[PDB]
Amino acid sequence: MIQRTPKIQVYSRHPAENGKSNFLNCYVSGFHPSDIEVDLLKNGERIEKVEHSDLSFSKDWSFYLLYYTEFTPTEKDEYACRVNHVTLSQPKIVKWDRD
Amino acid sequence: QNIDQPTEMTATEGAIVQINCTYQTSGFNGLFWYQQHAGEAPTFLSYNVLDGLEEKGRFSSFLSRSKGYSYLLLKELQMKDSASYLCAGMDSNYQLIWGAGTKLIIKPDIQNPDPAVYQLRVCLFTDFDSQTNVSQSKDSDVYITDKCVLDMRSMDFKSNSAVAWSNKSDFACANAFNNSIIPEDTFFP
Amino acid sequence: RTHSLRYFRLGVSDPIVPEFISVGYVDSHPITTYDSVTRQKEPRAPWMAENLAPDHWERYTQLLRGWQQMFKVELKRLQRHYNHSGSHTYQRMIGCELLEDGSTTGFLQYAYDGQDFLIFNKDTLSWLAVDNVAHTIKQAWEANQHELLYQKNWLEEECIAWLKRFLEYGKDTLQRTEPPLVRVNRKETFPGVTALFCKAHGFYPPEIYMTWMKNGEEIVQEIDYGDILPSGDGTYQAWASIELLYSCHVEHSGVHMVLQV
Amino acid sequence: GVTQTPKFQVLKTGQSMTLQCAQDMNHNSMYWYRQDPGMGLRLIYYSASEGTTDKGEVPNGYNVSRLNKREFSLRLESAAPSQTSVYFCASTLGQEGQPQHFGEGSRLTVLEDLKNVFPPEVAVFEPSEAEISHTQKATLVCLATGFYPDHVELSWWVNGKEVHSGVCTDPQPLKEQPALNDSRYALSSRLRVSATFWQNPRNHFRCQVQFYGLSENDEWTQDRAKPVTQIVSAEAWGRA
Ligand SMILES: [Cl-]
Ligand SMILES: [Cl-]
Ligand code: NA
Repeated sequence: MIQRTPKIQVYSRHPAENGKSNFLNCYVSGFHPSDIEVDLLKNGERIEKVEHSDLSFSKDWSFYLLYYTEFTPTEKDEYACRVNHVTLSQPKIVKWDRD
Repeated sequence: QNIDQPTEMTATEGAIVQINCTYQTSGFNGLFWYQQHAGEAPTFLSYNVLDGLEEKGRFSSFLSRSKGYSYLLLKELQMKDSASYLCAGMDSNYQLIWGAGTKLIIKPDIQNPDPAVYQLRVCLFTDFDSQTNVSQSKDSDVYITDKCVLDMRSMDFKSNSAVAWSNKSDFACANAFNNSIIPEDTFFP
Repeated sequence: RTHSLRYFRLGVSDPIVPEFISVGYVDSHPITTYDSVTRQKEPRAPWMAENLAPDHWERYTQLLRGWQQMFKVELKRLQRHYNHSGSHTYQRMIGCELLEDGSTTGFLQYAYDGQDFLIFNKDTLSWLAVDNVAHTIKQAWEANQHELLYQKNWLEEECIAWLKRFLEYGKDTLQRTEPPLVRVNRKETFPGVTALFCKAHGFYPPEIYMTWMKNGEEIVQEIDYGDILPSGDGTYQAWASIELLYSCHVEHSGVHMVLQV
Repeated sequence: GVTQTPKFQVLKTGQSMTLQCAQDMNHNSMYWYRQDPGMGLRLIYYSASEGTTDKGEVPNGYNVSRLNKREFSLRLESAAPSQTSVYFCASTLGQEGQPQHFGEGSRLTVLEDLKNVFPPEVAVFEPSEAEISHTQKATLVCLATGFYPDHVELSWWVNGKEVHSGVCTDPQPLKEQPALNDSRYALSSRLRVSATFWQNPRNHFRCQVQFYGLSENDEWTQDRAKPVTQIVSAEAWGRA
């Protein structure tokens, strides 16, 4: 049986600029099977007001999801996307590259 | 949504009959024909979904999707083919729209007609050719059945008959079938 | 432009998670949803909810309840063919495309544990099997000629008619154009290396063409292509980069753009 | 196949009734239809699979239970004369156009009262001597008269065995009082044999009419005999 680990991409809605309101996206894709856990983090802590699309289906049989939150980037604040799936022994924390 | 097929058709034994069906459905997922003998359950005959003619013994079913048209073709007609034929179309939501049915009547091939009206101790009009039609009773106290075909299988013989009866004193076999156009040569013993 | 309609089914045996989920899409947009927990088929786009009366949802709720049951049994049979225990997945995808050039495609496919299992060919009316278990199923399915004809008709006629109907319902969303906002970023990276990034955002539909050209000609060098990603507001973003006269060329919904560096 | 019951039933207005339907073909979908003269079958309720049911085109006055994968029962909570019809249960393997398999049909007649319910009188009319000498054939006629409702099955029995060759029974009965809304009925049938077969004095002919009327549980307060489901026959022997 072939299990496929998620691809995890962290990026802003608009080109980022410190002190300017934006949205932080985490696009989780190409995974199989479907059970998955996604959280957005601010300085290692779980962000509560996080929206997400329903589980979506790709033509190659894998799945994808989009998680997002309204945020204002700053030099000091570190943002990340934390994902757990069967293919991962521990939750994977993927840092936002700050655009 | 509408399915249209003729109410009734009459054809002769040994010949061919084509039963047309036009469908006006909300989308199309197939066209079915079912056979339903009198007092019996409908039974599946055919299914067409793409263009063409599909043959199954003496029965063939045709479909023209661009014309929204189908026919059921019955060849070498037998008396047992007398039944109702139901056309049904399947719409976009996989729901069947059933036609009101076509009643198919088969006229036997009467080789040696010998029309006669007999009194039985009830009047029996029998052995007349299939072209002859029996009219219903005009008087409420007089009862007249429609023509019925019997088949004496071992003798390879078929015959038409109709029955008339009344407990009225004025009733006689000579007058029983006066409302019908009967052969001039009808035997009245 | 090119448009598509597709319906997916996902079955999970012994789940941790619904046992069955079915989702419909028009292009990248979810249009419908059903699962074994709600047991209701519901719209996922407001233009679907506003244009389809309650009888559509009531009828398809019944159809999906029936399909859910069949999917469960088929998955049990596949597990028995493979001598598999525990949790396994079964998926189906049906659909069609109406291309800008006027041509149409139609497809129907199944997967077991996320890998191709059976692929229908509507032009030859046959199923392509990947292994001996898929071959057993292919033989059972191909014995029913009427069902093969029915599937070809559905893909070629019904599916396309549903797609055109939904495209009209969702025209303000599906047929709009939001042009891209494109910029070129230049950066010296490792000492002596200069990278050029052509970045596009705020566009709809997601389909976009981006390339780098040298002195008005196609490059021999390697271009790195960013994925086309949803921005979260209904629009998309993408990029293309090169290392080193260079210009970025972008094509989106019949409009060509050049950014000379 | 599909097994449905009962074949016939008389009900008084306001009475309850359950029609049974079962199939052992492992079909998922089951259907209840009514069939009435001059129109296509009309779906009352259907069941796409075990665990679900939904209304058809004519659900008012009915309800259903998909009891299990095999069984789909139809209930009439308070019978009305408009529910007089022929009911058919059907099943299909799936929901996408696999052929429908039908049950035998259930003929229900809903009456305000049971006071006009009567079994048939049955009489046999022996062949005409003129027919015998003119054709060398002999036609016996059976008349089943004064029955109500139209719930009958006529059959011919020659020497204790049912015959079909040389038989023709009217497909529909005629109304004895066509102007009356509760007219009683008459049905005729013919059996034709050779002159020699009829001339044999050991040959026995019987026309049998199975009538479906009232059951043991039906109340009866009239002076006349309770018109229950019964067989009424008339006979004739061969004559030289
Ligand atoms: Cl449509
Ligand atoms: Cl009258
Ligand atoms: Na009801």
